[PDB]
Amino acid sequence: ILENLKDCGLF
Amino acid sequence: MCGTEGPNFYVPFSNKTGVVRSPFEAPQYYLAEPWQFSMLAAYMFLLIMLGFPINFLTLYVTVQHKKLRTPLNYILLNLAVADLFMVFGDFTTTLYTSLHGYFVFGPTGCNLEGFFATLGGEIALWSLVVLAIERYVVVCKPMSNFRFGENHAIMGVAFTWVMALACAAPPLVGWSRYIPEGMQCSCGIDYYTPHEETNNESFVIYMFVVHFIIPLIVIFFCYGQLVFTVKEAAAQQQESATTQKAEKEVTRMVIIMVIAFLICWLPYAGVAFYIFTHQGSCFGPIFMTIPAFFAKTSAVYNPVIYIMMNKQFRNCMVTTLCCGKN
Ligand SMILES: *[C@@H]1O[C@H](CO)[C@@H](O[C@@H]2O[C@H](CO)[C@@H](O[C@@H]3O[C@H](CO)[C@@H](O)[C@H](O[C@H]4O[C@H](CO)[C@@H](O)[C@H](O)[C@@H]4O)[C@@H]3O)[C@H](O)[C@H]2NC(C)=O)[C@H](O)[C@H]1NC(C)=O
Ligand SMILES: CCCCCCCCO[C@@H]1O[C@H](CO)[C@@H](O)[C@H](O)[C@H]1O
Ligand SMILES: *C(=O)CCCCCCCCCCCCCCC
Repeated sequence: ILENLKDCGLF
Repeated sequence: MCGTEGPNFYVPFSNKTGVVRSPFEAPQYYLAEPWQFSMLAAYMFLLIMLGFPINFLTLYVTVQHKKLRTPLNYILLNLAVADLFMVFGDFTTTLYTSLHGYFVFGPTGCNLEGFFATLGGEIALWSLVVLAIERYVVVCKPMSNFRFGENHAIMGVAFTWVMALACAAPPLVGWSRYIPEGMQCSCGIDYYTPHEETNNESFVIYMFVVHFIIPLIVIFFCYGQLVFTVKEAAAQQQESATTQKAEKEVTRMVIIMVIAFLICWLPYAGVAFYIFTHQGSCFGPIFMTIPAFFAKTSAVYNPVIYIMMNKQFRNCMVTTLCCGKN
């Protein structure tokens, strides 16, 4: 998920 | 009987002494000492001084960094513009009128200043909702084979404007009204007065449900699912320390986002509710000023949580503030 988490500015 | 009333207002003070004046006409220094009007102005000063740089910098830095203009950031930008409306249409106007001790722009100045002040914080509110929906959609993959892109990001933005007009526009037309509130230096929706001519009561319910409960539910569900999806993934992933870190920061962040939303709309909710079910009772000008103190400061803490604490935004900001290098 880290890829989508990065996109969302969450991680 | 707790206050004195007029064609366009309600002053939270008794006229039994004959001292009460139109908030559109003369100073309110019987509602509160003048230094308290200064303090209110001092507070408005703080929020502009902090609210403007940090929100404007957001727009500016987006202009300078290509990696920032992406569909998922569109709503974050919308939050910044929303905050700016709050800063100019609300905070400065209030700085100005507070220094007169009354709302010097009159009934039409009240409508305008009230409309923009309301439009701003409502766009900001629904922005926080839309953001959550998107993050839910993108991270939780609830739809199969669906990829979020430019055309969805536009609608999300547009949807917050339709929602915000669905809130701010009606009092201009006779469903509720805008009137000076609190110390009567600033105008807002009349949720506290049972003014039957404008149907204030059916509006405060519709406000409470559509513009509070819906947002609260959506934001809890969406972020709830996320802290689920991410905790699930880490438990199935434990050989990855990075996936472990991620699930830890995303949770902390969701706690901050959720607490922050409450600190902003709960006082306005708790007070609107209490007045509705407390109707015989008397509510002072400063007390009505409190839930407003809370909702307005969001124009500062929201972009700190949602922008400065966002890794990508913060970096570009440190680059830009640091004169291009670092
Ligand atoms: C808070 O309470 C005060 C006191 O009740 C109230 O202020 C009063 O308002 C009336 C206006 O409605 C003022 O009446 C005027 O007084 C002066 C005399 O000094 C005259 O200019 C006026 O005379 C005209 O009107 C009269 C009838 O309306 C006629 O008799 C006359 O022939 C003229 O047509 C008028 O009498 C009054 O002076 C003030 N009093 C004070 C102390 O300010 C105020 O309106 C209340 N606050 C709110 C928000 O309503
Ligand atoms: C930062 C912007 C400050 C703008 C000007 C504020 C001016 C307040 O102005 C004062 O209001 C009084 C009533 O309260 C009047 O009696 C005074 O005559 C008037 O000078
Ligand atoms: C490019 O490298 C410029 C770098 C240094 C910027 C230093 C800025 C310090 C700002 C301190 C706070 C100033 C405003 C205080 C207002 C009350």
